[PDB]
Amino acid sequence: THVQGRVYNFLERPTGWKCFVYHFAVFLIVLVCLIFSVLSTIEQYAALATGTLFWMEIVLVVFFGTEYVVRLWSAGCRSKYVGLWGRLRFARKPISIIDLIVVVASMVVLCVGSKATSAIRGIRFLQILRMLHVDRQGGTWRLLGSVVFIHRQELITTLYIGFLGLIFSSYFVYLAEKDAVNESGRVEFGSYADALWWGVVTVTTIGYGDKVPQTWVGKTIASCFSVFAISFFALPAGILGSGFALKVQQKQRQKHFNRQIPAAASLIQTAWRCYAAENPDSSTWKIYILREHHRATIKVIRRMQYFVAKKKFQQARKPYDVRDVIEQYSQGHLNLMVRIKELQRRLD
Amino acid sequence: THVQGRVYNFLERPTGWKCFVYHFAVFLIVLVCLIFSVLSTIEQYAALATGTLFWMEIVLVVFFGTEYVVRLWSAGCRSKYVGLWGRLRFARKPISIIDLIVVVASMVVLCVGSKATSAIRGIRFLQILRMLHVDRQGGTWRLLGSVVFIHRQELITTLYIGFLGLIFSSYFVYLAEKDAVNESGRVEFGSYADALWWGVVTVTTIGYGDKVPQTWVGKTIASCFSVFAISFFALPAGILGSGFALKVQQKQRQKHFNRQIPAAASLIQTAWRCYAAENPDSSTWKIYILREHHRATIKVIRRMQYFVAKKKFQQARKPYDVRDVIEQYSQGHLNLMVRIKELQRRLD
Amino acid sequence: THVQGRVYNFLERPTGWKCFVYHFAVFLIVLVCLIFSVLSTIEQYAALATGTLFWMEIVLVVFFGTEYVVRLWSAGCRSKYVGLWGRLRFARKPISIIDLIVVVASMVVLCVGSKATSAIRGIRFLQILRMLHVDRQGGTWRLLGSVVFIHRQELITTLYIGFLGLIFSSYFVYLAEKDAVNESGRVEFGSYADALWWGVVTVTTIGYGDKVPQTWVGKTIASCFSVFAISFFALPAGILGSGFALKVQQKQRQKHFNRQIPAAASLIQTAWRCYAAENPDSSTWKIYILREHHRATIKVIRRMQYFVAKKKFQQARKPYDVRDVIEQYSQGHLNLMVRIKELQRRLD
Amino acid sequence: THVQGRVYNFLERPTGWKCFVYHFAVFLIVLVCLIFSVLSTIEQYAALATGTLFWMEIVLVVFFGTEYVVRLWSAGCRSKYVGLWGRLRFARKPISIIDLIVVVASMVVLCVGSKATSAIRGIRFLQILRMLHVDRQGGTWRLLGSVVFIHRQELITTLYIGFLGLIFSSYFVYLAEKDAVNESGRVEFGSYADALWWGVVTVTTIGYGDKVPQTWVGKTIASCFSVFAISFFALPAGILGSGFALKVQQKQRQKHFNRQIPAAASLIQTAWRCYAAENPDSSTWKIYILREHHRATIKVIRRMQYFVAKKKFQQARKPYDVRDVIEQYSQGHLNLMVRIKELQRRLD
Amino acid sequence: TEEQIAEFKEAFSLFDKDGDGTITTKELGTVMRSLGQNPTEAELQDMINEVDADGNGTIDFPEFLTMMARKMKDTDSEEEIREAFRVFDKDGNGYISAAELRHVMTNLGEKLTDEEVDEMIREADIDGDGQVNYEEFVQMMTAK
Amino acid sequence: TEEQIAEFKEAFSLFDKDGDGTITTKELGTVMRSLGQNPTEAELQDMINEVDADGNGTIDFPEFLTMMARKMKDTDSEEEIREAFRVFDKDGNGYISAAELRHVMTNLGEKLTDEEVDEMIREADIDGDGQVNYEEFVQMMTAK
Amino acid sequence: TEEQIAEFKEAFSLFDKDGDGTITTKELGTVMRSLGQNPTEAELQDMINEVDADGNGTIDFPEFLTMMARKMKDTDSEEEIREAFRVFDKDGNGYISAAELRHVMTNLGEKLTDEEVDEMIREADIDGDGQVNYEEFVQMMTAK
Amino acid sequence: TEEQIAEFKEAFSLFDKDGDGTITTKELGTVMRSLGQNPTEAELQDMINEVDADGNGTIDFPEFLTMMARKMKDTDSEEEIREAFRVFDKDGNGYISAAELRHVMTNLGEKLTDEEVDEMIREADIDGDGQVNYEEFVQMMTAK
Repeated sequence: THVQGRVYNFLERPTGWKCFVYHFAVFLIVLVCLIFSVLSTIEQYAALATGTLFWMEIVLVVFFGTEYVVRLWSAGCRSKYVGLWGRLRFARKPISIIDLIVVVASMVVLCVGSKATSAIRGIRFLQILRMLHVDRQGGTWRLLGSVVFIHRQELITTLYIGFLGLIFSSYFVYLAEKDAVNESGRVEFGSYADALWWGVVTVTTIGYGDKVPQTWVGKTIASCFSVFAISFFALPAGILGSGFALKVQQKQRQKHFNRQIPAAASLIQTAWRCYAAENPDSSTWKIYILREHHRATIKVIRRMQYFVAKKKFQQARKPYDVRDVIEQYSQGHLNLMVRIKELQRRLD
Repeated sequence: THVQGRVYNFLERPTGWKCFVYHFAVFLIVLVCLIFSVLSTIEQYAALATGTLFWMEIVLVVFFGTEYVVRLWSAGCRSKYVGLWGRLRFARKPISIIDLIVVVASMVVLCVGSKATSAIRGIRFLQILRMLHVDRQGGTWRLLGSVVFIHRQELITTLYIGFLGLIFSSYFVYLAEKDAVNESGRVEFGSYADALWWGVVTVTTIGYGDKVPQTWVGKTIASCFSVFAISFFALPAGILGSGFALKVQQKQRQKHFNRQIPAAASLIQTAWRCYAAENPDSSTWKIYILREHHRATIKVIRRMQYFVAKKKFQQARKPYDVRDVIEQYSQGHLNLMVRIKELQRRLD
Repeated sequence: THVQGRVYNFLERPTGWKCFVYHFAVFLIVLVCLIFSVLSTIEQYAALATGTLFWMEIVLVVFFGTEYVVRLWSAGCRSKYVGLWGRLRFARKPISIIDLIVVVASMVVLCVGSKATSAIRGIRFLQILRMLHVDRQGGTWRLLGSVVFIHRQELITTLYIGFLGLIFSSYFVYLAEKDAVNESGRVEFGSYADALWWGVVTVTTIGYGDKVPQTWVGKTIASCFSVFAISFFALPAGILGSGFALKVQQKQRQKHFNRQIPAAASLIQTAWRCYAAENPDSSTWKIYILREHHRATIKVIRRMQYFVAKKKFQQARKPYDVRDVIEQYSQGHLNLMVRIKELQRRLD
Repeated sequence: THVQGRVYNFLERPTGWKCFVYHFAVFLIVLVCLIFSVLSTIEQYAALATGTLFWMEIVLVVFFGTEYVVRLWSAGCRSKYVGLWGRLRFARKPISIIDLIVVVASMVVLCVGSKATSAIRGIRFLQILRMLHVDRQGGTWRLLGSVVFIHRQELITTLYIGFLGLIFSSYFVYLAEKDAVNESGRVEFGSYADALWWGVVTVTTIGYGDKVPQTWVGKTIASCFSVFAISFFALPAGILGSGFALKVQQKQRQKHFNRQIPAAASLIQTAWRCYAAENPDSSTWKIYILREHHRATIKVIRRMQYFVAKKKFQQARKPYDVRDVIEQYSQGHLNLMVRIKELQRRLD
Repeated sequence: TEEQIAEFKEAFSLFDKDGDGTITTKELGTVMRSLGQNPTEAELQDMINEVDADGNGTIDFPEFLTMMARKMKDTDSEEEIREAFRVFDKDGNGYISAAELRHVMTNLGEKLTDEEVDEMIREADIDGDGQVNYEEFVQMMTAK
Repeated sequence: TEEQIAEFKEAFSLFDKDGDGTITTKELGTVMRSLGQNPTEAELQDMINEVDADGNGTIDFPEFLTMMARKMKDTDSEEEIREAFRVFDKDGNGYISAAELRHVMTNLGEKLTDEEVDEMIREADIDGDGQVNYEEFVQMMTAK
Repeated sequence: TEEQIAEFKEAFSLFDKDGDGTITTKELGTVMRSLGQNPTEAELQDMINEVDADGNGTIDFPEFLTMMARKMKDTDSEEEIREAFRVFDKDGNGYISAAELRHVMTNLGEKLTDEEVDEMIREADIDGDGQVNYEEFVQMMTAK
Repeated sequence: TEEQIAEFKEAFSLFDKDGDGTITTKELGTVMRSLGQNPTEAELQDMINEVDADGNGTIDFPEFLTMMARKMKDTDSEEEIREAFRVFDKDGNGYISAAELRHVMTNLGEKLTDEEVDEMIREADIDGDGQVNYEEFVQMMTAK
């Protein structure tokens, strides 16, 4: 059981030079796969090629089917998925669907597609789908989704405006140039849709050069609109950039936390004790040493302390704040003035 | 009255899957509108098309006129616009003008433009103007305007410099290349205006490819100028990006505030009491238990407390600051040394 | 004298709609200037044009000479430049040189260049040089220079690397493609310099399209190098963007300061008193109420307090810091424990 | 010995106008080198050129060999590399390898390559390799590497996704357009690899214009994919930009530190004393004034204090934190309540 | 404004009670204690720091006249009070409940006299489902 | 819910002990001291600030019923406790050692009675190498 | 500089009053109290922290000579004082009013003796509408 | 390691002086005062917080053995001390003056006995212009 745990850890959250390198190695092998498969259309070597290629494809799909299943059974350490139904639920994860489809597709298409047009049109699909697994870690994907969800408003707005102005400037241009004829004899801006394409090609700094306005009015609008809205278009890149760099910075601060430990122990023991309360015969009474009314009030105080620890723990995870400082200082000061009245009074 | 309030809320500030989806749905319908209207120029189907299109346009404009008016009468919950004159003022809002014009334009042009060149040249204008409503929320627009207004200086400067350098480098280039002839027999850089266009096309990383310098002197200036000023040109994108991400971060901090509540209650009651003061016969005197001079001084102290609460409340909205900490700590320390002299003295 | 002060302020640091608008207006006038001057080459109207243009140019240069000199004499409020030599030094400013050259150039070239090739080749130079004054404020230019100077290191590095990689990838490409012939019959990559140009055109996302590699080896290097180093190339835009947004944020915090006032008053009076000390007969002795040794020690203590106020004032300008908090708190705590020993002892 | 130290400092970490200028000067000289070497292919001047060029190259390589060796022997001030073996290790540095190879390459190729194809194909390599030394400072390179290493995750992810989407959209396009024929008679999208190239050319806003889709389906995919993923592609520029600007800001805060001094002195003397402890006969016993058991316990307490100073010093380098504030305040408050019980008790 | 500044000097004399021309925290605390109020010292310091512009810690007579000059019926102060009403406003429509306002005014902050609240409630048109337009209150108490 | 609110008024009467309707820090401290607990004052203030929603500093009966209404067997509270278990979890697989849990429960935080821990350990299936699935505990103590 | 350091040792001996070579906060407070000044302890600590560079809390004689060496007529100190004048400068033209300066010097901060201000005002050319160029003061008091 | 842990239990018994197994701030302060040291209480708390890993505030014997196990002759501690030497290093070449080190060791921080410094100086090869390679000291005192 220990070995499966090590193996699953090795596959899922591996570190050290050999492990990452192992994956790198399998990436070199799939490279050789592509080299030979594309060399198969070169006739000087199509003899060697036809031998090593039909082989190679099956070698891959077999090996991958194996590593997959190895992974799935060794994945029993996670309590969610330990056990049979556990693996079934485990399969519920996305990347499970991913490698599942990759291997089964390769399976069916190399079992029947061997002896056939859409078969090869699918075999390229497979060479594509197989490389998906190279990252394999899932925690930070959430980070991305987070930042996006936070800034959804701006992005939405910017996109709206830019796309819009595209639309408009396109209209004016189309009306401006729908009469000119290219020097090569044709008319560039046939319909509004042409100009629209041209626009979007422009506004994003691509500049194909297939469609260019002729009359100074056109060049004018192009210039103004481009120079203006282009910056709006490139904003989400800048935004997200700064977003990540910021959030990263804060996380890098969060690394330091320790207060989580005792808060955790507390919260735990509180909640367990609370549950244990529901048994009037439990041992928690040994604290107090018949109890006609003390029961209910006890439940109260216990729940109270529980809530305290709960919230406080949530705080035991969040960075310190001028809030905390202000609060605790004011409090300590208060307690202090209290003690002053205590000794003033004592002197009374 | 309650139902209109719910309906207005549903239209203006809606949430949940059905509402946003409702709008999404109307967006799919206007899609079908465009599909059929553009299919109307395809002759295999122009028979079906001519039937569903003349219909569709009117279906839209009718439905929209309805939803608009529904909105406007149900919008009576906002006290500003409750009542007749209230709706009239309500109409004073921009988006009111927006949907007003859209629907009335469609109205007139489909009442008279049916049986006609500028009519269709307007019908495209309408297909454009109708999609404007897809966002519909106004709070954050202010955010945008804010950030711009804050950074107006930089943007202005950067734009100035880049545009300028464009001008100059254009001059030198024009003088450099106004003699060369393209290999296709023409002369690219006819006048300075040509080179200017070329410049602006370049400096913004479009690169159409219609106009390219020939002599190494030209290529030189192009290279230097481009590589240098281009970064300046793309700066406002980066700036605004970081601006939003920052301001967003701070707002995200502001979310937590609670001290606003009692400060509000105070400020309120202060101001009301102050107003109530102007009545010498009011009940506020019941506080004090004939009052020949206490009246004026009372007005003073009341106004004072009012100002306190006012400012303080404004603070009850702004994030904590090392300022607050320093101040309150120093104060508490001061009070403390006071109390020390109090007990030192008592021992005297 | 008061009017000149108002006028200088109006010209230099003006606000309100009329002033900025005034400048806007003169900008519309110079627009009409350009309109007529370029319409002068249109023969249908060259008659009207030849009348309003030769006039217009002189109208401008005359008006500008006037406003300039008006500015220079009214600029006497600034104590640096009040007086004759003051204006002479005042002239020492850059923008003084600027408008000086603009007006004198227009003067000489329209006095002699009227009745001539390089004259018009200069007249375009003038239309250019005249628009320089549209911003006119100098404080923030420093801001720009600051941020640059701060980040000089990074920029320098990034530029180095990108330019470098350009160089290298260019070499490999040149060797890759110096043999191919374009489909149009020519050879694109004649010499290494060609490829170099092509490179720099590429690496900055321009994409003219005049020079494109042919052999898959070339396309390969282009792809890799582009996709990689391009981001490095656009970094200074992003950097400076975030730089400004940050520095702006901090400044926006700094707005609040008030402690500067008393610190200023102190520092002032300290320094004056110190200077007044050097007179043994001065009135500062009236503080102390023959003084054989108290003189020197007094000078000491006075200088001391002076330094205190000086530094402290510099701080009276800088935002609060956890440093300040920590320090002053620790101190107050110390004083406190002192007072505790004071009352402990008193009880002794 | 003092002079070598000054010379090494002058070469390695020089400041003032002459030093940086000196290097600037040698950069002007290598410019003249390139001018004459490229003028050597101009026949009007090939006579003067052939005289000054064969000379110039050797002048350079000789001078550089000298400055190099001068540097290497004068570099004895650094204790690591003082002494013979020290210089040998010193050579172990990268830039040592750099200038080593540059000078030896020029040496061999101008000793044998004089009287020859790959010789000149190498001489360009040399003109390239010689300019590498223009920056020469190494501290901040670490900064770069740092920031990259911090953000490796995001960059990796973004790159993954963008490159990927490229792949996919390429597939769909290839299938879309592999049948069309350019108006010039050819078929642009011959194979999938063509479209792939086109893609990558597009997605990075280059826009060569050699390959452009024809069918509206193609233009569609191009538009959508471009406009969407392009922002992802340019993100690392933005990210790193903000990263540097941030880290720079914090460093700029760190400049102020002073507490390092006494903490250092302490940590030093602690550790030395600890080592000196291992000698029972050392003088550290003079502190205490036979010592059968006090020895071991002393070692304990000494090590303890050592660790304290060690950690604390590490802190003596890190910026202040709300952590520090909270801690020390709470402590002082605690000590205070202690002293309150002390005087409460005293009154008992 | 001479009757205004006559009244303001009259009121300043009620605080001064000598020939200083300045008002101390004590010099206001005794006046407030003569009304049976018992304010805190930091309450008085927060009160006094909103009046002076010299930083010295006392209120001179020009500070008194600048405070007494400037108007409550303001552009900003009306919007501040309107933003202050919105904390207790559900759905943000411009209406708050009557009993919610009575529960707030007699409990939160400075607790009001029930006779004060009975006047305050009946100052506005309260019926129509019990909702009240607080901008009617704001126009009333910004009528000055 | 009338028997529920009958029991909640019964329990509120055990804290009130007069006709106030509010519970003070003293009014809870005497109850806790009658059990032999000796809590701190700031402990009581942290306890009381988690119940009220009026900010006044005492617990009214509706605050008591809102506290007593809302459920421990929650969506969030289960995940909070599950995140709390993971501090003491090596390798994060969902298993902690038995003696590690006994060392933690009797030493860290509030130290448990050994009889409490002897019940707590035997509440879950402990064998199988000594590892225990703490989500079994969470389902147990979130069964409510 | 031997007469300079002779005078500086003479002045150091007036603070030392024993053979320590260091100056304590007490050792300066007694000197200041012998002049009838009554400084605070934190005032003395702020005074002393501007002189030492060893952090020990006393002023050695080399710290005394480094303080007494370095010059008030400086590049930076002139600009600091010039920036300090600009707080009281309306319109920033380089001129402040005479009575504004008398109101500031006798009220704000350390309040000046009226004879001191009567000398200070007449140190500069004051007429010409009552405005004074404070850079004339700065050149005067930076003449050293 | 049994003689090592025998010596560590022997040394732990010198601090324990009863059968607790924990070391208190008092329990260390009396030991330090028996040597004539007079440490502060916060000094003892800073001393003790560097040893425990349980947060309870006393040093158990396994905490004692973890402290006594881990080595001064370390990868990091050598670099920390080397970075600590560089504050007093002008030009950063790897050499400090002899009299600068004597002035620092006898004045700054904990002031050294002159006999201690006379041993410390002569521990390294000091001649050659008076400069000393402090990495020679670090290799010496990291020889353990």
